[PDB]
Amino acid sequence: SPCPGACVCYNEPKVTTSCPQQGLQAVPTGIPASSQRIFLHGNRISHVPAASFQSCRNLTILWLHSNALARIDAAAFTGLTLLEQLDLSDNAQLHVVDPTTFHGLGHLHTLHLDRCGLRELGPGLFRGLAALQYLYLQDNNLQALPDNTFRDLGNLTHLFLHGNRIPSVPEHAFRGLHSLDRLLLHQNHVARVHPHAFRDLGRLMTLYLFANNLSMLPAEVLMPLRSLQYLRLNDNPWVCDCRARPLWAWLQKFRGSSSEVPCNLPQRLADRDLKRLAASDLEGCAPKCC
Ligand SMILES: *[C@@H]1O[C@H](CO)[C@@H](O)[C@H](O)[C@H]1NC(C)=O
Ligand SMILES: *[C@@H]1O[C@H](CO)[C@@H](O)[C@H](O)[C@H]1NC(C)=O
Ligand SMILES: *[C@@H]1O[C@H](CO)[C@@H](O)[C@H](O)[C@H]1NC(C)=O
Ligand SMILES: [Cl-]
Repeated sequence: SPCPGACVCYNEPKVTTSCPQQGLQAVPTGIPASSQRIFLHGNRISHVPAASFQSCRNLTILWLHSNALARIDAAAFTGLTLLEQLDLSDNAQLHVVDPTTFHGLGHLHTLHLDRCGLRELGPGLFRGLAALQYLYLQDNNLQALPDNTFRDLGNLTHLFLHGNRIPSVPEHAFRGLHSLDRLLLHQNHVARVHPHAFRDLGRLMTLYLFANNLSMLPAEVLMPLRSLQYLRLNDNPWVCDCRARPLWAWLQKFRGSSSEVPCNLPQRLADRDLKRLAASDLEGCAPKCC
């Protein structure tokens, strides 16, 4: 078992093939089949062809971040049934992941897809990832959150979606995420949230929605959040008239930690906080009650 190229090969704590920041233009040939950790980060790999690591049956960790990934083959990860961590982040020119790329990775615990320029989450992309706990999708180019996108992710605790261009939250965007603990949707273009979009998020404790385009929010959308303890809503154009009364009422009973809910309109209440207003301030109009 010769160590490929200028890689560093060692056995403890796990059999590791480390070849970082060597300017590699492709996955090196001859990676030992006993590899449990493969570090190919910081190079210049542009493609990941099919069965690139099929001999590493015991592969549990694979890092490909900070490369030049422009295309990943659909069968790139064939035979990696024991893969627990996959890192593809900091490849801002990836743009699109084939929807079959992650199939069969039933032991995957964490998946780093942040800063990959992702344009869309095609159907079936996260199918079958029943073990996944951490999913990093922030700092991409996402323009929609299709329904059932995380339907099989019953063990997901952390979903990072901030830093995209998501325009709204449909009803089934977060179906199945029963174990979800942290959900980060800030720094997007979220303008509306379906009243039942957070139906399965009864175990959620942190919800970040600041820096969006929310002008109102029906109190129904927060009602399923029985476990919530941190809520961010600042940097949104809140309308503080009759339409904000339900959100106002829910916030009066919230025992957790919440950010400012700054009023954008009317100018009389400019940058006042909704939770600190009186009910008499929320009368008249400036749909719904109007
Ligand atoms: C994976 O590990 C098992 C037991 O640790 C070993 O028998 C097997 O040969 C390994 N697979 C390789 C080296 O491809
Ligand atoms: C999901 O989590 C539960 C409890 O943490 C665990 O028993 C189960 O095996 C996990 N799912 C998978 C596919 O490992
Ligand atoms: C917010 O939504 C309004 C429509 O209600 C639209 O005119 C405006 O351009 C949006 N702003 C951003 C930053 O998305
Ligand atoms: Cl590690």
